[PDB]
Amino acid sequence: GLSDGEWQLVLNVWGKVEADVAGHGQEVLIRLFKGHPETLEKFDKFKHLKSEDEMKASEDLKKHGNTTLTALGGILKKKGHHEAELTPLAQSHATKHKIPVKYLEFISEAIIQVLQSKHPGDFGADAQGAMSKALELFRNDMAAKYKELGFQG
Ligand code: HEM
Repeated sequence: GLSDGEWQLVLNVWGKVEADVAGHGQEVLIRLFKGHPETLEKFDKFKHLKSEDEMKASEDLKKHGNTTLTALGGILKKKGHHEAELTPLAQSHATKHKIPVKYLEFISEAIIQVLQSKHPGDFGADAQGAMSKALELFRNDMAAKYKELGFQG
């Protein structure tokens, strides 16, 4: 929904995530949890984390971080042709995890925050702008799958 150009800035920055997915994945969930604490309530498994040093030590938070950026990297690589990889995610988060679309915006922002903190040198005006559109698209598609499953928020 981006230009080929934009898809290439997105894949280019995504390669840096791929050189360390668990580490980017843990900072994302931590950024998300310190930023919108209400998001931590959706995670039965992590509700016990009382502070960042506890979040930081959690081996399962870290694996979950891996799992989450791994699924987001398989969607991104599809450059927009992702219905098949999206669907499953829209189903689980929609019916089993009960995740509002609002929270998707929160994790989109955590994800940008983390690239900006980790790769300033390579996360310039252009890469920022392509990555935002790509997350915005992922969100709008997730929003629409929801709507069609008869969900909404
Ligand atoms: C970047 C967008 C996201 C992606 C790619 C993603 C991906 C995943 C994946 C791959 C799993 C494991 C399998 C499954 O249930 O489908 C999962 C589980 C889960 N997701 Fe996400 N997710 C995203 C955003 C969110 C957000 C924003 C929340 C809550 C605010 C959330 C809450 C959960 C929960 C509570 C689980 C179950 C974890 C467990 O206790 O084992 N997800 N997600």
